[PDB]
Amino acid sequence: AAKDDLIAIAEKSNPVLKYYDPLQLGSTTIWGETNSATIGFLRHSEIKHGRIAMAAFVGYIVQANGIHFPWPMSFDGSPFPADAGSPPEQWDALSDAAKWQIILFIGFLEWFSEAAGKHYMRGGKPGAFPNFSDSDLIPHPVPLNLYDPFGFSKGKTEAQKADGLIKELNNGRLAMIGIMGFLAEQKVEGSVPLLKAVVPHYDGEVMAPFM
Amino acid sequence: SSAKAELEAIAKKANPTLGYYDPLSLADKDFWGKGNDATIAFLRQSEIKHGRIAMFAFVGYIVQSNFVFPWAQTLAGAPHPSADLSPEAQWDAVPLGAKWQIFAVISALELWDECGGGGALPHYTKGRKPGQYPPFTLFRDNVHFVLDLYDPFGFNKNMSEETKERRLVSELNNGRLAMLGIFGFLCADTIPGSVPLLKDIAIPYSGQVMQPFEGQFSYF
Amino acid sequence: KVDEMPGATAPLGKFDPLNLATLGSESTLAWFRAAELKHSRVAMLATTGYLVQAAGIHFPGMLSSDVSFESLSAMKPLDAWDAVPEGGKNQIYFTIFLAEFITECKGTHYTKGGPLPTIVFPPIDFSTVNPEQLKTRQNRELNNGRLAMIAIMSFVAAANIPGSVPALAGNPM
Amino acid sequence: KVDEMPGATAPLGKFDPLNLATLGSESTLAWFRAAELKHSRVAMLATTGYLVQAAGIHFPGMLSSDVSFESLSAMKPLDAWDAVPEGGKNQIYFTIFLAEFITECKGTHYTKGGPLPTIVFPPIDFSTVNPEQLKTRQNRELNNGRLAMIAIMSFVAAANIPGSVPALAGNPM
Amino acid sequence: EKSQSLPFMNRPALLDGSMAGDVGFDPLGLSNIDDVGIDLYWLREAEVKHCRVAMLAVVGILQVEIFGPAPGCEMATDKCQMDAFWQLWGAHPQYIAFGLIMIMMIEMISGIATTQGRESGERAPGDFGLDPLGYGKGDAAGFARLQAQEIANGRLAMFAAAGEIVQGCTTHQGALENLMTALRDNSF
Ligand code: CLA
Ligand code: CLA
Ligand SMILES: CC(=O)O[C@H]1CC(C)(C)C(=C=C/C(C)=C/C=C/C(C)=C/C=C/C=C(C)/C=C/C=C(\C)C(=O)C[C@@]23O[C@]2(C)C[C@@H](O)CC3(C)C)[C@](C)(O)C1
Ligand SMILES: CC1=C(C#C/C(C)=C/C=C/C(C)=C/C=C/C=C(C)/C=C/C=C(C)/C=C/[C@@]23O[C@]2(C)C[C@@H](O)CC3(C)C)C(C)(C)C[C@H](O)C1
Ligand SMILES: CCCCCCCCCCCCO[C@@H]1O[C@H](CO)[C@@H](O[C@H]2O[C@H](CO)[C@@H](O)[C@H](O)[C@H]2O)[C@H](O)[C@H]1O
Repeated sequence: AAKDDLIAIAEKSNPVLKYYDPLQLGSTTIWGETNSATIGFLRHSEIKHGRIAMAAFVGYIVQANGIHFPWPMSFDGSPFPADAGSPPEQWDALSDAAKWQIILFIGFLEWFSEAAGKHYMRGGKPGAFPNFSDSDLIPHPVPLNLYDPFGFSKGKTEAQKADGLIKELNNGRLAMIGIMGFLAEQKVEGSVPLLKAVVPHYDGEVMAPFM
Repeated sequence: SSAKAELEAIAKKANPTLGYYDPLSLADKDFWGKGNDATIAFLRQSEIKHGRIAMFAFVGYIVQSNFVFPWAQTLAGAPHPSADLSPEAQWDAVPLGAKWQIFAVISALELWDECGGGGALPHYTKGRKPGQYPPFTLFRDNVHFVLDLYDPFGFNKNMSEETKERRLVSELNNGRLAMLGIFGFLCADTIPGSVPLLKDIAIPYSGQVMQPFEGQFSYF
Repeated sequence: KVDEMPGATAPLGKFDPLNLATLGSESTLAWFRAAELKHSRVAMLATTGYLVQAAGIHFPGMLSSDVSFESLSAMKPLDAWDAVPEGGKNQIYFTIFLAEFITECKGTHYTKGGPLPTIVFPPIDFSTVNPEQLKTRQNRELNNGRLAMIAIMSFVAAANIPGSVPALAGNPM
Repeated sequence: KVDEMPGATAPLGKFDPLNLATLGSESTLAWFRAAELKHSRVAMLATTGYLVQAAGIHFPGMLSSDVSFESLSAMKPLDAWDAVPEGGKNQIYFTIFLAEFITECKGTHYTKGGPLPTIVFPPIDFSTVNPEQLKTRQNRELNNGRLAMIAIMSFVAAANIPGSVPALAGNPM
Repeated sequence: EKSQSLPFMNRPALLDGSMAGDVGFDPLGLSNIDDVGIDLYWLREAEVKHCRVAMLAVVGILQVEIFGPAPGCEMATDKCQMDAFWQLWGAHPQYIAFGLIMIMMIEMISGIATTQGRESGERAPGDFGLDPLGYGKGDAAGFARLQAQEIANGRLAMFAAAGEIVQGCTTHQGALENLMTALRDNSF
């Protein structure tokens, strides 16, 4: 009933600590939509916040080691700026035409999720990406989809699906803390007492795309 | 007054001569507006917790006065604390990150009494006896084996309800001795000449015995 | 009933010695109610808005084109009011002027039994929470404002009359 | 009423020769009752606060920034009152000034039959204590105050008039 | 029974509640006059015209101050209200007295219509039948809102128009200049 569902799924992620809500934000109606439509918003948010931090975790490591792509990106010839040698500075030193089109790419991917399928505030389920081939609001068909383009997951039964989402939730919750924890070490020395020195300091206000 | 009569019965079984010592009768009402039942079993659990820590600090005090570990404390340098010197200041010689891992362990391990262990046993007012413990059996069947607290290999299975009560009162009166046991050690090691026969003091004081962090972490 | 309502706590209960809640009608008491609610929220932001920056918190960059945040290195926090420029001091009032409207233009005014001043810009729906726990929060909200209404008057009297406040006069402000 | 009142013990019983309990109303007697209750508690703390402050008990450390606890080595306990600084003397009165409020702002004031002045700090729950044995204590509380009201007047008269008190004048104070 | 705007006094008898903006505000009884060729019909035809002229005059002052004059005019100056008016008259007075004769033809005919519109009650006060856009073939409740918004903006514009004229002739500066000056002095 969109409330028994949120309690039951947080229960399956943790026997003890069943349904945790101190600020009591799981009771709002947002803009003014029905409570059931809203709880879908809070869920679809938490997944989307958990998906990037999982992706930014693995991204943060590959930026640090030097598994950079070995060529130049631009037509004129300047290579990938792994010279700056640290993942926030590596995102600093780009061009006036690469930093856009990465956001502009994701800006199509974010957008395509509202249209082209059943919206999460009208039923459905949060974080469910609709396939490109099933919708008509695209001129040319792309070859493969975004999630699981090789079709492994369709052989798995339903009990391994709902159990799979909950493993994504808790890993999504852990990775949001990992990225933030990497942020605080960058801007505050000794912000967390595990990593003594692996980060350069760089007071560069990373929350801004375009300096 | 069932909760009062449970406190009076165990006070007779601890000392039938002196009986019911109540020089403040604060075990018949409310502190936080929550209940006479909510007050007594909070104080019963309190005194139970005070003596369990106390006994664990008498045995811990003697051994640190006696032979203490060799072979290394930390990664780099590894100076072990002192052997003869006062255990109260052997606590101060423990390094920084060693201590914060101890208190973080004490915070979560003790917390498991409060929730009752994922439910299945209520909070200390009702149901459980004061000082009982939800036996880890929510954490242990989902990730790994951490055995159990206070019963690592449990041979404590089969006892009469009459025979447990002799051991229920062994928790109190030994700990009531162990509450004032420590104070005799701990007043002696800061001020000269208050203890009758204990002139085995380490020769300086301790230094703020209510300080977890005397070195390098001080408030302003 | 003055005793049974948000703001009547344990150590005093119904605190009205000079009988001011009886002085008008029920619409009168509702006006004083949301006055103290609003007097609180201004004083809570001014007491806190005083401590911080008296300690040097210091927004990076420029406030305006040439009158950047040097207002914290030297002048007292009671000052740096005329140092803020006029166009900067204007937007502040007008965001407030606008916030006083939705407060007044609700479907039912508050003295007619309507709701008290709600958050103007981000209107997160607040209807849902347990009304037992809601009553404990409105006691917390007003008592912190009661303490802050006294405290902001302490901070003014220390800035005007030195030695007017004992354990607070030895403080650089 | 005069009867069934704590404070009437064995060796005198009803002690009122000049008939002062009859002198007003019931509300008058309730004022004198909690006066003697409060006169007791001030005198019990001042008599006991005279005996120590005279044998050298001596808080370790500093009272204030430069006027540390040398007030016990030499000056009499009737002195060391101007030696305590003004900001130190001030917070004493104001904690008292606060404590006189909850005393007065109960739900029923005691001359209207309400309860006697109770503890401000740490109330717990009180004299739910077996009202037979409650009456024996309020006799014990007042009689010790009766003795202390005389005794603190002895301690003042010894500090002003030497030889005003025989087996007490040979005492360094 | 009682005026909505002056709740301590009786509502005037002819203020029915039918005209837009009617809150019963007429303390001196001016709707009652029926002499010297004027009444509530003439007073309402007066008011709507005062509304309209003042609504155009406020935008006309703010236009040639924020953006300057139209292409073909030059030598822009301090205030746009008087200082430009005598300046243009001296520069090229043809377009300005073209309009004064064109207004004069419109006014002489709208004045006949007001006197003819009261004798036979088939001309609404203010109504010249100018609705080329068709707002009024729509909802009657939505058109009654448009009638009240014309009055409410027109009443506010009368103070603003008479404002900008008089403080233009007093301070000899622009209207947005006067607002920023008053902002400086009462900086508060
Ligand atoms: C924060 C400390 C504190 C403060 C501000 C007060 C304040 C007050 N007490 Mg009080 N009291 C305290 C502690 C304190 N008490 C304690 C611990 C007890 C034992 C339960 C009492 C028992 C008590 C009685 C019996 C009476 C008062 C009374 C009063 C009032 C007037 C007397 C006065 O000026 O005392 C202010 C000064 C006090 C100096 C001295 C006590 C300060 C202690 C030593 C602080 C340290 C204790 C600490 C909190 C415990 C350590 C554990 C901690 C981690 C929680 C006043 C409102 C009287 C009253 O009628 O109304 C309250 C009265 O008759 N008090
Ligand atoms: C010294 C102060 C103090 C006191 C008096 C208590 C008292 C209590 N704690 Mg607590 N605690 C303390 C300090 C304290 N704690 C500290 C310092 C920590 C570490 C930060 C904790 C961490 C802690 C945890 C993690 C838990 C408790 C719990 C409890 C409760 C056991 C009884 C119970 O469940 O009642 C019922 C609870 C209440 C009366 C208060 C909450 C009321 C809720 C919001 C609504 C009431 C619903 C219903 C009527 C009763 C609950 C039903 C239940 C099935 C949910 C009790 C209220 C347990 C608890 O409350 O279980 C729910 C619990 O899980 N405590
Ligand atoms: C001779 C000649 O001309 O050749 C030259 C040409 C040229 C141009 C110079 C060349 C080049 C360089 C190129 C092409 C560089 C390309 C760079 C590229 C392609 C960079 C992609 C970034 C993708 C990101 C960051 C994705 C983030 C994805 C994110 C952040 C997500 O999480 C998406 C998420 O979606 C999920 C999974 C589910 C949703 O519910 C939620 C969201 C939406 C949040 C070459 C190769 O050198 C060759
Ligand atoms: C015959 C007839 C009728 C009629 C009629 C009549 C008598 C019609 C006459 C109408 C009449 C006489 C209309 C005057 C307008 C004057 C205006 C608009 C002045 C504006 C002046 C303005 C806006 C400002 C002027 C300035 O001076 C100011 C203030 C400052 C100076 O430094 C200079 C300037 C220029 C800036 C009826 C009544 C309809 C009945 C019948 O049916 C037919
Ligand atoms: C700073 C200058 C110093 C001057 C200070 C003067 C003190 C002010 C006097 C306090 C009286 C105000 O308190 C107010 O009194 C009025 C009229 O008596 C009461 O009036 C109200 O209750 C009374 C009952 O007494 C009713 O008869 C009356 O119908 C009702 O309006 C209010 O219940 C009370 O809230």
